[PDB]
Amino acid sequence: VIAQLTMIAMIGIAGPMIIFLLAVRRGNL
Amino acid sequence: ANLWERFCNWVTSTDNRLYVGWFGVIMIPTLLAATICFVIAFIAAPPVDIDGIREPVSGSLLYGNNIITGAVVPSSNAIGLHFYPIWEAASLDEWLYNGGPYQLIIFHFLLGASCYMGRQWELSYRLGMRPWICVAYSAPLASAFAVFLIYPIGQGSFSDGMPLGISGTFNFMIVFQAEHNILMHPFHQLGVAGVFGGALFCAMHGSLVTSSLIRETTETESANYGYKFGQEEETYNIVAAHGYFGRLIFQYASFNNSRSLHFFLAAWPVVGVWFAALGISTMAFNLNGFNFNHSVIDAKGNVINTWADIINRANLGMEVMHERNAHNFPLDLA
Amino acid sequence: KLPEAYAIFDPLVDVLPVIPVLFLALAFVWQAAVGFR
Amino acid sequence: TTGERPFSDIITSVRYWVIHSITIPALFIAGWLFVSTGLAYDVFGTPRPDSYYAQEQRSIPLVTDRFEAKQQVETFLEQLK
Amino acid sequence: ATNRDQESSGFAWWAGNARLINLSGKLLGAHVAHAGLIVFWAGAMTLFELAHFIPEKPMYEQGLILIPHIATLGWGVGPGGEVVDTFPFFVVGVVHLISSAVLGFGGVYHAIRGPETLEEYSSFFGYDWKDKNKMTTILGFHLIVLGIGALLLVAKAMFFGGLYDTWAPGGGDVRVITNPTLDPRVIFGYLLKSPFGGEGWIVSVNNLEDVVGGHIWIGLICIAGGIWHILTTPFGWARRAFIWSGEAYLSYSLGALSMMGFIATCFVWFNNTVYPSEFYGPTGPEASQAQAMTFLIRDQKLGANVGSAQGPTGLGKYLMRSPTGEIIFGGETMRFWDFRGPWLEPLRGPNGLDLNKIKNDIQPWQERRAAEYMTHAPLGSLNSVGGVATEINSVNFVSPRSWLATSHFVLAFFFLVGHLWHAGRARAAAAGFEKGIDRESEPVLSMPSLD
Amino acid sequence: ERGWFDILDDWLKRDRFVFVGWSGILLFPCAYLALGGWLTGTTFVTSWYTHGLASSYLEGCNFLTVAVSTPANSMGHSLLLLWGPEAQGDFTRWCQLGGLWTFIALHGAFGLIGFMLRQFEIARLVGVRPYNAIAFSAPIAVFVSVFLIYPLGQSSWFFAPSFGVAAIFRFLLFFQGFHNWTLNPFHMMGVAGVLGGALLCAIHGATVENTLFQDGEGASTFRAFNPTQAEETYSMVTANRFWSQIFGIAFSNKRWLHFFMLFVPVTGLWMSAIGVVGLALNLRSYDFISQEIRAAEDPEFETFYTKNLLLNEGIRAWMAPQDQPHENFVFPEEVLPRGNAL
Amino acid sequence: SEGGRIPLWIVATVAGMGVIVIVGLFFYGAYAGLGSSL
Amino acid sequence: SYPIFTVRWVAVHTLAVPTIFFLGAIAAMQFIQR
Amino acid sequence: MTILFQLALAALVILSFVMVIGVPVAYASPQDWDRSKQLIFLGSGLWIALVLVVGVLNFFVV
Ligand code: CLA
Ligand code: CLA
Ligand code: CLA
Ligand code: CLA
Ligand code: CLA
Ligand SMILES: CC1=C(/C=C/C(C)=C/C=C/C(C)=C/C=C/C=C(C)/C=C/C=C(C)/C=C/C2=C(C)CCCC2(C)C)C(C)(C)CCC1
Ligand SMILES: CC1=C(/C=C/C(C)=C/C=C/C(C)=C/C=C/C=C(C)/C=C/C=C(C)/C=C/C2=C(C)CCCC2(C)C)C(C)(C)CCC1
Ligand SMILES: CC1=C(/C=C/C(C)=C/C=C/C(C)=C/C=C/C=C(C)/C=C/C=C(C)/C=C/C2=C(C)CCCC2(C)C)C(C)(C)CCC1
Ligand SMILES: CC1=C(/C=C/C(C)=C/C=C/C(C)=C/C=C/C=C(C)/C=C/C=C(C)/C=C/C2=C(C)CCCC2(C)C)C(C)(C)CCC1
Ligand code: OEX
Ligand SMILES: [Ca+2]
Ligand SMILES: [Cl-]
Ligand SMILES: [Cl-]
Ligand SMILES: [Fe+2]
Ligand SMILES: [Mg+2]
Repeated sequence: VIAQLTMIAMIGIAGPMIIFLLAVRRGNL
Repeated sequence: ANLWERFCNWVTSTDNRLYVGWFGVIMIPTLLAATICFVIAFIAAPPVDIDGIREPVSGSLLYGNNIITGAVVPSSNAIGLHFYPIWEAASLDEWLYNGGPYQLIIFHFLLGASCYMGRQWELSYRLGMRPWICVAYSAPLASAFAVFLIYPIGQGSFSDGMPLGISGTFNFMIVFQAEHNILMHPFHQLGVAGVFGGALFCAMHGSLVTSSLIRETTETESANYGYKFGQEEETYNIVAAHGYFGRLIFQYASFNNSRSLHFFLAAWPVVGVWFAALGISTMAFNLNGFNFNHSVIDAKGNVINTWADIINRANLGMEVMHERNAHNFPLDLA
Repeated sequence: KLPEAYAIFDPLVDVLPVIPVLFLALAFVWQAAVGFR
Repeated sequence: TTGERPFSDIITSVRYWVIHSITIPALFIAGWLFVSTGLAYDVFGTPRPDSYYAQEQRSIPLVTDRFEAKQQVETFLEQLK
Repeated sequence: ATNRDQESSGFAWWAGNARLINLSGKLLGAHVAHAGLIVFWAGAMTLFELAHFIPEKPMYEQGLILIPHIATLGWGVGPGGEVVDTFPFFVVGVVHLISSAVLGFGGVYHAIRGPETLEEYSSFFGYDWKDKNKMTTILGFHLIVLGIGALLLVAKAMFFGGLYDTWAPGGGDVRVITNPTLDPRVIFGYLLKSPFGGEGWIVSVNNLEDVVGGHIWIGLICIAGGIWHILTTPFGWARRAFIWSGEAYLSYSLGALSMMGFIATCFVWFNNTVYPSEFYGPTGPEASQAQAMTFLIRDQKLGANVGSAQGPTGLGKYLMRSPTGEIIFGGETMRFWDFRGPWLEPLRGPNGLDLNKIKNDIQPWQERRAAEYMTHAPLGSLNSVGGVATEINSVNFVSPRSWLATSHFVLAFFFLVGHLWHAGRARAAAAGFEKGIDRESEPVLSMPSLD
Repeated sequence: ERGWFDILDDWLKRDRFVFVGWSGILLFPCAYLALGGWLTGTTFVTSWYTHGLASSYLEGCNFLTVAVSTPANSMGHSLLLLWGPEAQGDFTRWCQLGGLWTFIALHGAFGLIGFMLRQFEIARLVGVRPYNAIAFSAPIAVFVSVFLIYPLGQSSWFFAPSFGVAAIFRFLLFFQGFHNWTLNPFHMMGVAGVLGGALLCAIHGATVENTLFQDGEGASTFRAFNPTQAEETYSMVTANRFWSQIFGIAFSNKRWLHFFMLFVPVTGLWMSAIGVVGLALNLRSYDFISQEIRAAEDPEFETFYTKNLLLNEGIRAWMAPQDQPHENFVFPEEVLPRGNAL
Repeated sequence: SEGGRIPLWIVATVAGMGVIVIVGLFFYGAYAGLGSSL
Repeated sequence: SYPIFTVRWVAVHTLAVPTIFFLGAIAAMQFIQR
Repeated sequence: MTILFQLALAALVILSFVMVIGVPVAYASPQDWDRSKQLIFLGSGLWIALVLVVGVLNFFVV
């Protein structure tokens, strides 16, 4: 159960991380 | 212009008191046939063996029904999904015994009402309107398809289509509850939110527009005379209406944009009713309401009933009693 | 079950099918970042 | 606008989150413990899973008297030994 | 940023993808990335199904929809549909999952990095929606692609191990199809069959020879049609009948997909050939017939004469006549007498169910199958409690047939709505009144009054 | 005049995010408690002692099955006040006896009064006609008839609806099996007003949205409206022609249209309330006497009306022992009405 | 103190993810412990 | 520049405070076994 | 060969994660596109290689 919630945490954050990294760097959003 | 060109011009004419159009070319004869057959059957049809067990059910006024009990009764379970036009029967007497009028009526009706929907697009196009009134009508239409066609398909018989009658409708509902626990199905719950909410918002909108009508009349006349057909100026004060409703709840829960408000008025009931239709159309394939029968159990394993279990007892009553002579085997599988 | 060599990836495999749904939700995060302009 | 601070101002401020990264988790944990300690059962009189029936009993403890209803419940509770 | 707000595009965020109508590069990205999503799901869902899969339980007891598709193609299964090798399932899943990365790569590239429009870059890849010839050419390419797809199925069936045949003599098994039905009278005859009971249009297809032959025809039709559309431009009558715009073409496809959705719904509900009951569970008709069969067997073992047993209504309790006289099971399942299945057919004679065969020839494998199907009828709750709506919690079951029929009805329905929405909008936009009525040129104001 | 009353009036009527008013003094506590009581009960409180049911998240129910259930039948129509002779000030015992039911029903009722007073108060301050408050009389007639008058005509609050999703569904099915409530022409008028109201909501919203004037360049048309604009945003003339040609008739008067939108669902709800007042007394539309006389003498005479009564008889026999535990019903297997096989 | 420091799109994404987690837990609880039928 | 404790502030907290308390309670319940 | 396999697959997973975040960020970032384009080329060739490695080693571990 701990292994499954860690995966969806890394996978879950990936999308919002992409946006965040781009917003910080004044990317082409 | 040649004859065909002239005919086309008349059919598609924006000047006919009732628009005809190409959808109307199919709609008019099909709706007339369905209407005429329905009226005659509702008054004069003999009893119909709905459940294919040689137990004819009387639907017509002359055979002992009133407006509330009367129906055009669904075609025989012996027929199932077989196409049963008049010409497949050896006689009108046979056709009537087996519920032929039901099939004639619902097939002409469904075709005609589909064309009614197309015709709404069609006229909107001829008048230079936006096209989506027909999309709103797709909600009741989809609902009619669900109860007259999709449910019969899933269950394997037009004998399980909704009867064309007031009490027959209630019969369909009660049996549907027994067999699908529709009340516990989220699509029917969305349907209820759709129609309760539709009524709420209807009353709300009515009351708010009425509340803010601009004074144009005296007390000895209807305020309705304060509006003239085709006038350019709006007849109520939307700013006062929003000023009222925004204070009733809070500012940002109220619409100040009439286009947004009217879109919401269209969308809420239409989407809910689409879900209602889809509830029937998916319970047609026996994906049923939530089943929490014996979901709550104590430390020993005793069943602790919830309201779901009381629902279940009511459903059992319906189940065991419906079509009391039709089942020979222990499970009701369609 | 997956072949035994891959068994360690079971928890990952349990999560993968839901990923497409995350793309729809992502569209909303992105739009929120540009102020739904 | 009605004079109060805009919500969007408040919930995008550091101070709001300094306060609320404490108060929100504190409330949540207090709610959790209200249940996990069993206090909820005691406050409301809700049966625990082992307290719906005595060991051999299969009859519901239904209240059948209006004015001695309090005592009846108390008697039902005693019979759980 | 070109066209990425409402002021410049004319489309609000919630209609944001309409901003892509005339940006062929970004729109290619959207499409390729989306194809990625479909392939991703196919791959990931398969791996999920495989990881959860217990080979000795029926697939239909396990919430599986994708493994059944692979098994029907003859991969991983043997006699009776028993799983003999899970490796083909693993391969299908992995290869789709890997392929999705590629598609996702191309989609993301075109969508955010590549040229926004393709027309200045390439005359071959660029397009104008209103360029009728270019539209039919691209359509032509895709028809050829689809025809090859259909022939891939033929190849599997004829040259690469065959297909799962529920009807195979001596019991269901994977079988190579050597004599596909080429006769156009049989193939196109399906297309002209009534969709009503006892007929069922194309859904009635009941043997793999007809299935494979149909795909030979469809493959050739699609390749020929593709070549046709590359080599021609739309005729005058077609030009005058249609709206020629991106949104119009979308609407035509939405209509088509809606139709296909409803067909697929009926296919999985009734058909037990291309949806073998070994993998998908019994059909509704099948399970109801299986119940009648079960109790006929039980009571006959006890000494009942099932031919002469009169039920409460006067109709035979176990056996009666259809409206054309065929001997059929009785009770409510009278409606399902058009059902046909490998476990039942051996009891069928020229006149329907044969009483002498019933009395003497029912084999234990038929009893087992009828009992299995009766107790896996496609009835169950949304939370997957198996059985009738009043059944108690205990069995975790909803038939794959129910999952597949309901989902596809919902999808087909909303796609009909999308068709109407986009067809009506395409018409209005083409004619120039999709944004509302011109106040100074209101058409109704120039029309005579109705009365 | 500038006393404390007028100073209080000033503060109460300040233009703030959430308007208060004199009506707020009734509304806010009563609504808050009604809602709080429901959330409290559905989260933590049992129905074991009143109904023999679990009804809270604490016991394992979900959002669909949680309820605040009515008191035991033996309570009759007791106000069941916390300090009353039943609970005698004991909060725990009060919960176990169904005190939260009358708590929610009664604060709910006073809260609804407060809301309608709020509608009047705000209308008066803003200077609009009070048709919103008038329309709200329909919700009030429903709440009062169903949650108060109905159980008051019956043996006890036990037979009022319990506050819960599944519980309300049980209430619907009870009314079918016991009252044949579908057969009641007052319920039928309610149905027509609700469905007719939903129809009017959809059709009017769609008609306005599809007869819009082009007032902007945007393909998304919402921005092309201004609250303060004088002009109609859509064409009544084009709308009128459309419906006249499609349906045969059409609205031509906007004031009438909008009044009708008030009238229909409001009148429907009021009609349903009248029927429920009859049901409080078991004064049902249960039967058609002519139907029964015929069917009793003629075993071949069958209608959908006679079929539905068989369903009702099943509902009653199958649900009563568990639904009405104070009756101590024991119905041997052999007496239960059942058709063949099932 | 200053309004705007933490972008509204982050607050919404985090709050939204919080709602999904809690609702998800409630659905997990439908299959385990009390109310699970087991 | 802005007040903190307003009628709005009170209204918000009469709802939000019990809501979070209740959500914690209901979360804990998911781990209760018979 | 299980040591080679189990880490090659972990390396496949890890790189995929890096690429999933890295490719879109690079594509939409204004500066350092020269350095990015080669890294994406490198990552892609290495991703493809690892797929083939896992694919081959599969048969010596199953
Ligand atoms: C299948 C879903 C889908 C797809 C494929 C697209 C595709 C697209 N949209 Mg639409 N959109 C969608 C759903 C989708 N949309 C939904 C649900 C909404 C409502 C919220 C919208 C609302 C919307 C608006 C308002 C707009 C678009 C626009 C666009 C285009 C440009 C996007 C951009 O500029 O990114 C900028 C964003 C970034 C740079 C952030 C990163 C985004 C990347 C793509 C994420 C990739 C993540 C992935 C895991 C990486 C894997 C890589 C790996 C394979 C190596 C692009 C072609 C725009 C357009 O039309 O421009 C002309 C536009 O204005 N969309
Ligand atoms: C054709 C589509 C389809 C079908 C038929 C199935 C079928 C099934 N799936 Mg699969 N799956 C799908 C798509 C589908 N899935 C997608 C898109 C994903 C990614 C999220 C998954 C990932 C997945 C997982 C992880 C699992 C399943 C499982 C299952 C089984 C149990 C399903 C269940 O309990 O539902 C529960 C019902 C719901 C959640 C209700 C869905 C209602 C939606 C929201 C309504 C949609 C309405 C409409 C489309 C929206 C339009 C709005 C309108 C205004 C326009 C069942 C065999 C389970 C299983 O048994 O695996 C072995 C399982 O664990 N699926
Ligand atoms: C419908 C799919 C599709 C289409 C029509 C295009 C079209 C285009 N691409 Mg894109 N792209 C795609 C998908 C697609 N791409 C995918 C999946 C990827 C990831 C691998 C990419 C990554 C990509 C990059 C990095 C670039 C392009 C570029 C181009 C342009 C020039 C291509 C060329 O000259 O080929 C000429 C033909 C060949 C090189 C031979 C093709 C060999 C193919 C692959 C044989 C196999 C075909 C087979 C039938 C495919 C079946 C797949 C199916 C199972 C899904 C053109 C606009 C270029 C660009 O836009 O310039 C600025 C460019 O730099 N594409
Ligand atoms: C995706 C598939 C596809 C699409 C979108 C198109 C699109 C087009 N085709 Mg092509 N075509 C295709 C595949 C396709 N084609 C294939 C596979 C072949 C080989 C058989 C052809 C051979 C072909 C020819 C010979 C012609 C076209 C033509 C056209 C154009 C007008 C078609 C039309 O008016 O249809 C509407 C259909 C009709 C008007 C036919 C009568 C309608 C009846 C009443 C409907 C009955 C069906 C009903 C729904 C029930 C179905 C069951 C039924 C069989 C019983 C249009 C650009 C025309 C063109 O302009 O060529 C350049 C034309 O002459 N196509
Ligand atoms: C305006 C807001 C409001 C209103 C209308 C009500 C109304 C009600 N409450 Mg609710 N309540 C409120 C706010 C309100 N409450 C608040 C803020 C709380 C939190 C403390 C509560 C907590 C609460 C509980 C726990 C209960 C109620 C209950 C009740 C009911 C019976 C009350 C009663 O009999 O009072 C009688 C008192 C009056 C009507 C006041 C009379 C004032 C007169 C005019 C002055 C005379 C008094 C005099 C000075 C005293 C001298 C006496 C001397 C001879 C000894 C009724 C529905 C009960 C109920 O719901 O049971 C099912 C119940 O148990 N309330
Ligand atoms: C195969 C694979 C993979 C993959 C991956 C991927 C592909 C991913 C992705 C991802 C993603 C794709 C993600 C995402 C996400 C997301 C999210 C998480 C979201 C969200 C959201 C929300 C929460 C929202 C909200 C909101 C807003 C924003 C606004 C308005 C309002 C609201 C509230 C609605 C990997 C590498 C692992 C490796 C192995 C295998
Ligand atoms: C444009 C756009 C969009 C979209 C996007 C997309 C749609 C995409 C995609 C994509 C994709 C579609 C992707 C992907 C991917 C993938 C991957 C990354 C993969 C992989 C894999 C792997 C790594 C594997 C592995 C394995 C194996 C080999 C075996 C067994 C186990 C395992 C599973 C471990 C949006 C909405 C946001 C918006 C903005 C724009
Ligand atoms: C594979 C297969 C097969 C085969 C198949 C086939 C051979 C087919 C087909 C098909 C087809 C061959 C089809 C079709 C079609 C068609 C359509 C779907 C159409 C349409 C149309 C339309 C839509 C139109 C329109 C219009 C009109 C009416 C008027 C004027 C205007 C317009 C133009 C708009 C079989 C069954 C043996 C078996 C199994 C498998
Ligand atoms: C009774 C009483 C009282 C009071 C109390 C109160 C006032 C309370 C409260 C309370 C409260 C105030 C609570 C709460 C809460 C809550 C909750 C529990 C919630 C929730 C939620 C949710 C779960 C959500 C979700 C959802 C939805 C619905 C929407 C959409 C989506 C979703 C799914 C997200 C007193 C002391 C005077 C006295 C005696 C009695
Ligand atoms: O037909 Mn009219 O309802 Ca449908 O489930 Mn089986 O079938 Mn009879 O029982 Mn129950
Ligand atoms: Ca235990
Ligand atoms: Cl019945
Ligand atoms: Cl039967
Ligand atoms: Fe209006
Ligand atoms: Mg639980």
